[PDB]
Amino acid sequence: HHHHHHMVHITLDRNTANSWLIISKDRRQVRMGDTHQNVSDNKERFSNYPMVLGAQRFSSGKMYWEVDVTQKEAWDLGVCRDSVQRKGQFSLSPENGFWTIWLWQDSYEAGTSPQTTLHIQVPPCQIGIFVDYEAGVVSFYNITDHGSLIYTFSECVFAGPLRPFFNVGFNYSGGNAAPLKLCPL
Ligand SMILES: COC1CN(S(=O)(=O)N2CCCC2)C1
Repeated sequence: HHHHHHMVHITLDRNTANSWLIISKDRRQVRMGDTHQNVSDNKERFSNYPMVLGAQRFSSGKMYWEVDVTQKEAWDLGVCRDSVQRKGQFSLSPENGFWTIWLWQDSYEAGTSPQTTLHIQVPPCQIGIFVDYEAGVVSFYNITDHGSLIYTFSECVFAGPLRPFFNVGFNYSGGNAAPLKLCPL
């Protein structure tokens, strides 16, 4: 692709994080902690899942960023409305305000309703995410495979400001402790 020039510097918003997440000092990395991380509760925190938002809000334009997923077994990545549900159980779908892909149990899927199988020959170590607000597009790229397209959501109905969205996944297996990292420009 040729979207690299729309690169934006994303940082994570501590206040939105599930209470078990550990965000690095530079706000560029997140991982699952062993326990509650000793923060107060608030209405912004995702309660049921190991999720966190970027601080940046987008309402126009073209935006691109990259995320490192090296050695993880499970994660969700994409964008979401600023007003997504934070508490209780919910599915990742455009109806609920999410435009995401994920890895789970050795397969990749797009967060449509129902979910869509992805065809990836080279397991990615870094994912590129492109948002065109005006066009209603969210696209995902395999940086490990020379930028090959993974998935395009088109005809998106954002219906609000967008925020970068992250889920580090649970670590029941002991194989999913590695962080998500925002990669440098
Ligand atoms: C980073 O590794 C730690 C192992 N655990 S956990 O994922 O099994 N789990 C999630 C909530 C209860 C314990 C996090």
